[PDB]
Amino acid sequence: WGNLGHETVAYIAQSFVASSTESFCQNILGDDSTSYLANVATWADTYKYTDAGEFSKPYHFIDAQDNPPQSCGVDYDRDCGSAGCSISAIQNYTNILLESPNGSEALNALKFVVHIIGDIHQPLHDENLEAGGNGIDVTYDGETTNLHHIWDTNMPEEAAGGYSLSVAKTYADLLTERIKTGTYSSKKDSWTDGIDIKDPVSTSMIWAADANTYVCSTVLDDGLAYINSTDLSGEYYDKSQPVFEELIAKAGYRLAAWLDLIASQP
Ligand SMILES: *[C@@H]1O[C@H](CO)[C@@H](O)[C@H](O)[C@H]1NC(C)=O
Ligand SMILES: [Zn+2]
Ligand SMILES: [Zn+2]
Ligand SMILES: [Zn+2]
Repeated sequence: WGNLGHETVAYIAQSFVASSTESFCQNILGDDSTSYLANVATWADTYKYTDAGEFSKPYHFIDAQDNPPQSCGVDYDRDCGSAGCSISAIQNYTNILLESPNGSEALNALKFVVHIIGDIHQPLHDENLEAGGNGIDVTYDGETTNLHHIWDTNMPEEAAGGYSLSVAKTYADLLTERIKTGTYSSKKDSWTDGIDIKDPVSTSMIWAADANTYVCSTVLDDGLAYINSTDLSGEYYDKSQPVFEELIAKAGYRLAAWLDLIASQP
């Protein structure tokens, strides 16, 4: 996701964590604001463009070697790769926070976890096709961009009505209410099924697999002919909105559950 997506995921999670989890995080981050997670939720996207953080670029995705829209699926060993991936990063950074939450590596670990749980839920961060769709040029609202970009940024920013922290907060609030009492409030009871703080690979793969099914059902189900030739800010946006909204909600909720586990220090 772009910044708005990551901040919305972070604010959602802030709404569901226990108060000891909040303190646990605020202490690591040195931030006692009511935006403590949101404020660090984009950091990994900065860090990967620095010389020192270049090595972390692959941690944003798992390039699923599947065949969408006909066939979707993710496999850790097949798809992660030689330089690591979202899944291996969640394992490594989760275990740092389980082993040394007060150590020097915990600050970046937590920043990573907040960001990457977000990324795992962007379906094109779980998809190899044309560099996760970065190679698929498309027209969005009369302007040229790419398919990955409109999922990261154009479409969420349109649905949220902007891109500022306060817009992310308002968006998070809307989605959090969907989880509590609205359209997600039944389904959400099963969004943490299979979660296991002692198996970060398996837990994060479930989330990645889940998000990846939407490559076939939604991202690409019209076919590349349509996608390459149609302005995607029309009916494509309308079809995609419920899906990216639910995924951002799942990301927030799952992030909170995972942070509550880490803070509980098993
Ligand atoms: C769509 O465009 C992508 C490149 O951006 C290309 O690889 C693909 O072959 C195109 N497919 C069709 C059906 O136009
Ligand atoms: Zn992202
Ligand atoms: Zn992206
Ligand atoms: Zn990212």
